[PDB]
Amino acid sequence: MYQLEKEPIVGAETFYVDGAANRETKLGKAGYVTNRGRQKVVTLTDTTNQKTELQAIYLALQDSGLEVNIVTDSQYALGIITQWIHNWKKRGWKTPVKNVDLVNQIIEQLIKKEKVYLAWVPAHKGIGGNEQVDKLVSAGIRKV
Ligand SMILES: N[C@@H](Cc1ccc(O)c(-c2c(O)c(O)c3c(c2O)C(=O)c2c(cc(O)c(C(=O)O)c2C(=O)O)C3=O)c1)C(=O)O
Ligand SMILES: [Mn+2]
Ligand SMILES: [Mn+2]
Ligand SMILES: [Zn+2]
Ligand SMILES: [Zn+2]
Repeated sequence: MYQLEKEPIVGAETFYVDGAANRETKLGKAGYVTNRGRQKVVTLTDTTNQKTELQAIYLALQDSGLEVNIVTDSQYALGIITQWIHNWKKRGWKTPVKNVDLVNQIIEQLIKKEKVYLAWVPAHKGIGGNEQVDKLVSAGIRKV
């Protein structure tokens, strides 16, 4: 009964989200930079790569208005969220055993929104949005 936008909401502020974790220490960071000049980065413990990407999306929804554009490089986070929206109650749908709690608070947050655009872009270089948030969350977590 909720449906993500097929194209970016024109006018809405865009959040370039990212996360990174290190597998030896389970330390990591999640955060965002936006096209209206606001950024946030938080440090986490006992986390994974997949967890930190979801965490980034969560702060995006946390800190944005009713219409938000979110660009992620995590096809996992996009898929697991999108699969939850689409299988909106099925007597034939088992729920994922991974990150169940995190994916559930995101859903809660996103049900509150009026319009969300969520899109995947591959990790890439340049001086664009995904590139700034990459190195912000990669700081002290991985070499890039
Ligand atoms: N582009 C710069 C920095 C750089 C270098 C080298 C790099 O590898 C990256 C780099 C990132 O900065 C990322 O943020 C991510 C990835 C990166 O590779 C992923 O690869 C990835 C990610 C999320 C996922 O969800 C999946 C998934 O869901 O399957 C995968 C995936 O690999 O499958 C993800 O977020 C970034 C350079 O060229 O040095
Ligand atoms: Mn990423
Ligand atoms: Mn990245
Ligand atoms: Zn509106
Ligand atoms: Zn870019």
